Amino acid sequence: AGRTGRRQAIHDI
Amino acid sequence: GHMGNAAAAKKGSEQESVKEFLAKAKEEFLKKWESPSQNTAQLDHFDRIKTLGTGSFGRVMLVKHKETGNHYAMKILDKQKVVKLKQIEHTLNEKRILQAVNFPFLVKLEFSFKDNSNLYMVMEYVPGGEMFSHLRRIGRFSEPHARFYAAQIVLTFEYLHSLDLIYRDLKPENLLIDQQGYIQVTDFGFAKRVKGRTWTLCGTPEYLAPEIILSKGYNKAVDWWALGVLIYEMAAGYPPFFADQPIQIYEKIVSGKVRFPSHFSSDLKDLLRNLLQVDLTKRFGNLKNGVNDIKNHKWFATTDWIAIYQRKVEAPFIPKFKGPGDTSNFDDYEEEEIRVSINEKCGKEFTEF
Ligand SMILES: O=S(=O)(c1cccc2cnccc12)N1CCCNCC1
Repeated sequence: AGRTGRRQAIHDI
Repeated sequence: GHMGNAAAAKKGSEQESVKEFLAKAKEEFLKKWESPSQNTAQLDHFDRIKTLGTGSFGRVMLVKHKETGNHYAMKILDKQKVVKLKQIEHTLNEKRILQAVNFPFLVKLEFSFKDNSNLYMVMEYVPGGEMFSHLRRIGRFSEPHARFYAAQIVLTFEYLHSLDLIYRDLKPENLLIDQQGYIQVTDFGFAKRVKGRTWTLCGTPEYLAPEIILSKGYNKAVDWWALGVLIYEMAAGYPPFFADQPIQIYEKIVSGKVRFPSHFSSDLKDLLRNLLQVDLTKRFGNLKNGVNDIKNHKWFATTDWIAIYQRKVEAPFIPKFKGPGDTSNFDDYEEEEIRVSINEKCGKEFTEF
């Protein structure tokens, strides 16, 4: 199982 | 050897011609990098039509230029959100890099400007939608279909890395399909000019190289890791390190263990094991032979690199286009009116924009 929708970038950790 | 005399000489000459192309491309880039453009339009020049996609600092909207009637994609960033998220440097990177690069698979910036509340970047409208949508709809791409897109990314990274630019956010959400079925890379929000190492923890969890997660100083090889993730996801329909929460994703990435669908060819698995390589002394794209380890891999044996660059290869998929300004290939998003304050916000932080 995992993320199937659009994935947002991360700015830290 | 693997190549006969004729093939070896042709390949060698081809690789020397790449060096000649890249040297000229660097000269052109540096001229624009040292004398950037700014304030080439204003907000009331455009009619806002529809939101095409969203991000943390704002949105991208289809706009129509009032004077010419041409359509564009306008990225809007709220200055207050950019300062709070410590993205000032990254946003200045994005605009400066986009105005200076030139490559057939990189989206073209047409105008940029700012007001009291927002920053704006106006780009060519690419009507075919995100690769992400098409991939989720179909399930997976066949290997030749995935290879056609992968080849364009390989060439784009060869170009960018020659300019000391790292991209740092490869994923299907950031790859648009143009009217000819070719890729346009968008979203330069994490792109950076880096001569050697850089240290910022940024990117998208599923696509992060282990050295980013481990807080190491890292280099352009993070983009080649991300290419491995992209090729895997295009060919499988899901990425290689797949979990509901970022912490769980990170644990799988640093373990290095990758499992492959039974339908992956052995050539593909070999390429992916060499891109998704935790040991930087062994990762393709990071070795003495550079990008040629990728371009000359068996999985790319049928790829005519020049024909891809010239856009002369028949695309596997041509998006339906109902006319200028059609948005049918994009998903719907909640719309919010663009508010412009009477007072300038964050003026000193965005002087160079
Ligand atoms: O498709 S976008 O709206 C888009 C961005 C930049 C240029 C574009 C050009 N044409 C269409 C859509 C465009 N986009 C924004 C949301 C974040 N992921 C990247 C895609």
